[PDB]
Amino acid sequence: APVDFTQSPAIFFKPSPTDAKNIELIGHGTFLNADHSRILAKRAILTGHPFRFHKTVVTVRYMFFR
Amino acid sequence: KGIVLEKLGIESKQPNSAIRKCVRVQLIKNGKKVTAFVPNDGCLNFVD
Amino acid sequence: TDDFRVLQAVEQGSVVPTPLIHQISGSQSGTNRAISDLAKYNGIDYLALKTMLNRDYSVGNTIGVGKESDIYRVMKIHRMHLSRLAANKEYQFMSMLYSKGFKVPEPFDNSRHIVVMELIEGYPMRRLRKHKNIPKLYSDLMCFIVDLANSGLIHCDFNEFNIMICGFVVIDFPQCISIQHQDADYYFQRDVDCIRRFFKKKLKYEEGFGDGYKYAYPDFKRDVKRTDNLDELVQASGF
RNA sequence: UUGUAUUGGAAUGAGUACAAUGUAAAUACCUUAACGAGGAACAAUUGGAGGGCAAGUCUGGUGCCAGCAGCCG
RNA sequence: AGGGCACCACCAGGAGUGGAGCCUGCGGCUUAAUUUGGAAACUCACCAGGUCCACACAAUAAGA
Repeated sequence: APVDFTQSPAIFFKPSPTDAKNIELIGHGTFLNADHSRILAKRAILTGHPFRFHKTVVTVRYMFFR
Repeated sequence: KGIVLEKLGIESKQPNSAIRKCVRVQLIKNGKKVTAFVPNDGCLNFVD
Repeated sequence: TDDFRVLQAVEQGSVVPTPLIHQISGSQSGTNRAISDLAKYNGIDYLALKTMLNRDYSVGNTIGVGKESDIYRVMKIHRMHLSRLAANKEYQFMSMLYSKGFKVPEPFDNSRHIVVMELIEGYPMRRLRKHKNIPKLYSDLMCFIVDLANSGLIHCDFNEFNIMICGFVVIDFPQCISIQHQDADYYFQRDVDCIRRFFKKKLKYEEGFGDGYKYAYPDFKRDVKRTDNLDELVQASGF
């Protein structure tokens, strides 16, 4: 978005013409900074079932199929 | 009474380990500059 | 690795009390990143590898194991304090010889009682049976002993267990001694006799030495002329 | 005769109010006809529970961080 | 620091092992698996492919 150099307060809403004031208020906050070095990582989780147990190894099912 | 200049974190003395939240303040009646602690955790969001 | 390197570098400050981990080492994040890596005789081995891992690009594979050292393009590791000393003696001793014309494996690096060397192509001499030109080979093993004696050193056990296949190369130098030692001739004649036995028994063979040269095989009081005194750079034995 | 929980009549002012009293004239206090309790919702808070210093081996969460802490922690 | 003890320490020695071929245990490699740490079936725990098998509501039976 465009930059603001005054750290203005911020209000967040979504339009909703069914409402008596046509607006749905969601939250509030503040403009912090411009910073491209912010890295966001999306994350996925695979999961599996351990089912046989030995003193130094475990074997796992259903996480993979080939 | 004073005016808030900027927001700071202060590293605690050893052996404790924490970054504690403080502000720089200029006193209205003197112009002298001071650092103050902000109690109660998330309360730092109330000051700017 | 600075959180681990300093964790080792502080270890010279000496048991070890718990407060040494709080104020002997250098803070937020630093007091946690050590656990984040640290959570995943032995430690001075399992972690001490880190120096090579940083300064040295393949982990390779296992190759050999021995009573006092283990072996894994080839890496050698010694077996709490003295192990760092032994490695340093070996590294500089080899390095020194290789700077002369001697046919030994080239050293590349040494750190923290770990040494890295060239990997030899050949196969052990003890199972050689059919070399296409044994007469020149006999000559050149003999001449090699003369060179070392000139430079000031006597191998203790110059025999087929430590020669690999002039195409030969000599692979280790346990318990070498200087030419000044009181028993120098007695060990010298063993090496000559040991090499003669092999060529007679298996190969049937029996300026140079042997046939085509005017002197049969070297002798301790011949062709030894104190050329280089390399036994002073490493005080091998006998001052 | 003492505890713990289903049920019943009694008692009263906070408040509102005709009147009189009070007062320079008033407001309020004292007095009083009528009205005014069943989660009597006509619902007491402010700080604490390691020690100093009265009072929890209770139960869920969290990750030396957020935090607590006059001092020892 | 001293002092004492021991052929899992030495001294005087014996038989040796380490070098050859083969048997066997462990690690590593390979593999669908070479299970885990006196094995041809079973043992068996491993691999490939096959059969077979609660309680509480609504419908059903003199043939469930």
